[PDB]
Amino acid sequence: PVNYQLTRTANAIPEIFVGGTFAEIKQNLIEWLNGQNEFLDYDFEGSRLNVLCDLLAYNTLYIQQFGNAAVYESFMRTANLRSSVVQAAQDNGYLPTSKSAAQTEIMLTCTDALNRNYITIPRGTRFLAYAKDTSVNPYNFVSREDVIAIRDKNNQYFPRLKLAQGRIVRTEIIYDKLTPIIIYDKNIDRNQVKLYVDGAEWINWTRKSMVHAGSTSTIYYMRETIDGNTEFYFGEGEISANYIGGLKPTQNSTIVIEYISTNGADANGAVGFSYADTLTNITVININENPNDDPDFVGADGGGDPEDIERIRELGTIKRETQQRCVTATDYDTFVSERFGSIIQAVQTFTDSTKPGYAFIAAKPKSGLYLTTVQREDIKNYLKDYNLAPITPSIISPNYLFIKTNLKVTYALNKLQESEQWLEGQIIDKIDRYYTEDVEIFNSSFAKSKMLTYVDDADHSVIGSSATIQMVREVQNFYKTPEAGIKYNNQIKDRSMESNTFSFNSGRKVVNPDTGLEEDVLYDVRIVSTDRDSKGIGKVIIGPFASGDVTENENIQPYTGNDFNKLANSDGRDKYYVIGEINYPADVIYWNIAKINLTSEKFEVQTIELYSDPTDDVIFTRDGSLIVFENDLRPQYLTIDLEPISQ
Amino acid sequence: VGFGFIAITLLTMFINVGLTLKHTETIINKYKNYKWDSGLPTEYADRIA
Amino acid sequence: MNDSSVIYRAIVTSKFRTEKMLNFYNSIGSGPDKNTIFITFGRSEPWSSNENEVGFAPPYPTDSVLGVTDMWTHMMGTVKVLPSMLDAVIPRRDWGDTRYPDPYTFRINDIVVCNSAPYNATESGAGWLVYRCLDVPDTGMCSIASLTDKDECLKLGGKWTPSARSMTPPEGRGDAEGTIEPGDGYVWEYLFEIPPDVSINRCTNEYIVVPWPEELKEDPTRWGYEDNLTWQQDDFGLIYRVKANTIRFKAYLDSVYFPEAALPGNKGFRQISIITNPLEAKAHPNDPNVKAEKDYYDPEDLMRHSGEMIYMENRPPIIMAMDQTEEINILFTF
Repeated sequence: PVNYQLTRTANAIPEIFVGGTFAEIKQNLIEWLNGQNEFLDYDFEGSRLNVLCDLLAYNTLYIQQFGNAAVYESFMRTANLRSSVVQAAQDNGYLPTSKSAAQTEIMLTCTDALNRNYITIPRGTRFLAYAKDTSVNPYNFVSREDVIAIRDKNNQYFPRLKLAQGRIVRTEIIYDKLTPIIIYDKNIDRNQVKLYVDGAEWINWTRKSMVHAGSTSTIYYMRETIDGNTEFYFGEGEISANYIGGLKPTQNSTIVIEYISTNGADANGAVGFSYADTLTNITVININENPNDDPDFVGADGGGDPEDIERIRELGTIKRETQQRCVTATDYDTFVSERFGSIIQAVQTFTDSTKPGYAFIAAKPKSGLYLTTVQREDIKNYLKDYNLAPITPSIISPNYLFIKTNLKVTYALNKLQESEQWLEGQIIDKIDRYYTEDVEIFNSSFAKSKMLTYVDDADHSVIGSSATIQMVREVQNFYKTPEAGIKYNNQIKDRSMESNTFSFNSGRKVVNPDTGLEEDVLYDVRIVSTDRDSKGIGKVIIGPFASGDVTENENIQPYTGNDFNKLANSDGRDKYYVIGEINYPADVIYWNIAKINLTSEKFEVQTIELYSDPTDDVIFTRDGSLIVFENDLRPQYLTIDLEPISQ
Repeated sequence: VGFGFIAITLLTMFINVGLTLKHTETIINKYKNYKWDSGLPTEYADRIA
Repeated sequence: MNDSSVIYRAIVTSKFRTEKMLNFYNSIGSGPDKNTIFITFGRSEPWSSNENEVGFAPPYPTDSVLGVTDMWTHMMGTVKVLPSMLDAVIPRRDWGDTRYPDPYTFRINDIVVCNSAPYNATESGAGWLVYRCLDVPDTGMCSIASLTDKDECLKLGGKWTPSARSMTPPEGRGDAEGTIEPGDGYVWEYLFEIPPDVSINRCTNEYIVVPWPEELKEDPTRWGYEDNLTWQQDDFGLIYRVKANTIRFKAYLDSVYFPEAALPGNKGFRQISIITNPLEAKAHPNDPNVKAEKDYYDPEDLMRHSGEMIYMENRPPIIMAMDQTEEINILFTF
């Protein structure tokens, strides 16, 4: 820096601990043993009084680890060995989500023979789901909560509910007050637990679904006691509450714990569900709609497995900055996290200045792309209870920039074993592992060279690799684009930004053979961003047109020339219409088809890709827009060539 | 997380003037002076060379 | 505060010390707004058992009203300080006198006087011409204050004792624009005029007078301008260029104005203050009130503790016998 007083240091283990390399210990002991003290009178020997020095140095280098390790795992940031880490994270009010279970919301169409109104659908209601990898075997599902239905018009019910993965288990115990009640099994999401004490309720403390202002006692506690087996216990209370604390049981009670077995994260597949329902006259009519909400759906979400060590720490210390409340942008990031986490990979919450209130939250699920709903409304509620009262949280989701690879790994036929396929898929996750590690998160770029070094790491036989690249960014509403929106953040390499597909309708009738007629739904269109010019300029065009439908007037006169503005391949009769700006140096796209004044009904479905290729090799990011590649959901752009070599 | 947060600047000089003003030394010297009243001297001293 | 991230630098320069002084004198005048000044005289009480002697000293006064109140108890009479009597001064270094330690020399920026005396007299129809100051020391021979030496180290360091004498330090009125450099080095920059009449009157063995602006701007050629093209640069006035930065006023205490008090034995014990803007007796208390414009008010008629006391001093005996006037010089840097 400038002024030397700013040097300080980061977290630094002082020279007091550190610990021996051996022979340096031999050096310091000899100087302390021979010198300053004795000037040997030793009766052993010339060599023995020497030799015996390191015989007690191995005693030091030993006791300088066995007993010196404690201070390493005593603190947090410097500790290793999970157990100490976790156990020291609860006094920061965290807990590390030992495992997780899949969750969806399905709407059952069923009906009853009794026709009775207000049919119920109790807690368990065992379902089973393949969570498809191919077909064979189910897992399990349980609704776990309540709901209700209503009969309307025709006699049917829509008892839409939500469901967790595992089954349930209930172990009742007599409280001895000397007996640290626990579980022992490798399971039991702490997110969803009940734990009645002989009456009901006992909403505990560490995790609220309500927060039930006041309500005093009846809380309990859940921590760790290392070992993987969760600890339950109760406060210091008396209730002869006395003043403040947990109600405590009284010396003998039936304590009924019920948890969810949570088979594991293997269940992310979801898709087809079956009733498996035996209760009463409910028919279980099926027509089960797994995703009746909104756009594209991955199946279930969550599934957990225990959090890694490098995760906990970062979330362990930051929760001292908060106390069980979110007033700050960095707080929502910690509240959208292992509490509600495993359903969200990254957040970066922010507040827009033009629109007060309304804390905006970008989130990417591990399932990829969009959170759908009711997994969003769920994130909504869990915040607003701990939130800053007037402002309402909202989930916008980030603005996704994917990339189109088209890479070729060029292996050698000699050294393979499983040959193609298995390697075709082995290259997938390695690429996928690159995203998840480096560029999955915000503000981070990626370099295709770094993707290729994980590509070349596939197994052995793959030698060399290479790719073209295109940055794909898909518009939502289309037809317009927002005001000064739709920006790559990178240099666009003009003569790029190529269309997608589109289509047309109308165009009079144009009857065809066979049946009566058609709507002339063929003859598509597509957009091209043309050239650069004196500074930015460059315009853009909507696409190929034959004749007829448009409003020409004086303001259109469709043309860019036979110059660049490359041509779509069809009959198509050219006559490209000018539409919008696209300033190159500061990356901006602008369309507003209303310039040429067509009808939106003449266009097919919106949400069209555009995908210009980048100028520079490395692709940057800003303004809360991720670059993350997820294959399994959208295969549409990934293409790889295995073209081999025979030696 | 819900508020606009704009930054603006203010500057405070704190000019320290008012040091010194120490009045330095004050000096006065008496006079024997001459009015037309005058009257008898007692002897004389100096008065020319 | 301390050790802030941002660190700023502020000179306050010199001129503020002077310009602030000018505003003081710029209203001494006559009227309701012009806050005239009054000096004042002292105590009759023997003040102690050891009173007349060299050792020991009056007790240090106190700014508290408990000390403000005892003056008006122990005070007799107040001479007034006119606007004309107060004057701004400079240490008056002069070349050629043997009495003061260093005859010529006068390192770097210093004020000289000559033509004031037997030794320095030259070209005298003008009396004291000489407030001119030295622009540059002469060539080499400066061994300055530290180790280094050469015409360099004035910049990284202190002041030059040139070690060489000066000769013909008289000078003309000056060169056009920039001023004369008669001898070897010792360039001289001519600073105003100082006619003889004001000299013998308002100068002294120590210091010297500089005119205020509103005089010179009013009248060149008495104090002798129109030689200076740099005048029209920044209006007349120049108390700044001299870097006057100090003000003294004086007062004549004549035992005639205070015939009481001045009797065979008056001991005039300490206490000699200053004050501002007093008021008249008022006759009976209910009335309007007037600013006090008449010289040598008696202690009574002043509305005890009228105005605010701006200064304090204790000089243990003085004398104050009849027919011996008393001249008080007090010097402030404001």
